[PDB]
Amino acid sequence: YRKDFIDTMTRELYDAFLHERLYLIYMDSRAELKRNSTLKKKFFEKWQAS
Amino acid sequence: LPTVGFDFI
Amino acid sequence: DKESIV
Amino acid sequence: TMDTAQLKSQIQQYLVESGNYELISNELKARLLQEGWVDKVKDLTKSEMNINESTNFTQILSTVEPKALEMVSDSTRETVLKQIREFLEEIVDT
Amino acid sequence: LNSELLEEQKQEIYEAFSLFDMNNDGFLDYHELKVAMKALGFELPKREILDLIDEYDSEGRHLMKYDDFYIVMGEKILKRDPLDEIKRAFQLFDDDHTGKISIKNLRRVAKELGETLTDEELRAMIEEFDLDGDGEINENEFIAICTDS
Ligand SMILES: [Ca+2]
Ligand SMILES: [Ca+2]
Repeated sequence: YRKDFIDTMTRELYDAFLHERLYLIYMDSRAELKRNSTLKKKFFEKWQAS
Repeated sequence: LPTVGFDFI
Repeated sequence: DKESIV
Repeated sequence: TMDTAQLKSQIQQYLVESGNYELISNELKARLLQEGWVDKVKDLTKSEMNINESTNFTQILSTVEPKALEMVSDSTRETVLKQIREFLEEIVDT
Repeated sequence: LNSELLEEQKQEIYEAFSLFDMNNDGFLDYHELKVAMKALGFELPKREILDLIDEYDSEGRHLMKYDDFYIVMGEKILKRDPLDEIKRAFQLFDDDHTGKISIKNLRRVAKELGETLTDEELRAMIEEFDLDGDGEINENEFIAICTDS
């Protein structure tokens, strides 16, 4: 059934597009945390030692 | 061109 | 099965 | 003749070569930005990376996607699904 | 370059790269490279990134190896504006955006870093540099702490 094949592929393709969006946002946010953790840790320790 | 995040296959 | 694309 | 793996590999090669990969990807990220989806997902992802970042991953994404799937506006989801199906209808034979 | 960078900064580079080296093969493609640099506080235009990859891309793979990443980021970290980092840090402490670092803020940061510190020790950290006597640290006071050298 061509329509069953197309509907399934449409659903799997949609999942992929969305998973990719999530993947990139996940990568983006993850960079933000490391950068934020690095800054806070640096300046906290600097503070705790002043 | 498609990123690894694209899990179609 | 037997499906054909382009 | 053609098995599922071949068919899907062929569907994706054509999706990218036809340029429809970028058109759909772009349309989607534009619709998702319009409805503030990214920011909620950013907070969700950032909130879920917490309480404890356990830095070997990604078990967590499996939990975030479901609500994120539901969190997509019906307008965006239906619109994008319509584009995808349109591309497939043009490419599948018989 | 080895002497110029602090032990803290060398680790910062190593961790940024490792976090996004998904294959664990010592290489980053464009996407992985973009966020790895963002992890070090560098947001570069797409064109500028392609130039960086291409400048060191011997193979034609369009990948960056760690040893080039280390040199490249190392130079950039030495060019960091000291005051901008401090102000950015302040905003991270002041997540509630009250314009001042409360004890709640400092305690929240202390928990994230897994610091074992008594409330009194935290209260003291504020008292020692609280110039207004408002029990909280504003931006200028925060800078004063970090600029002492
Ligand atoms: Ca890699
Ligand atoms: Ca004060």
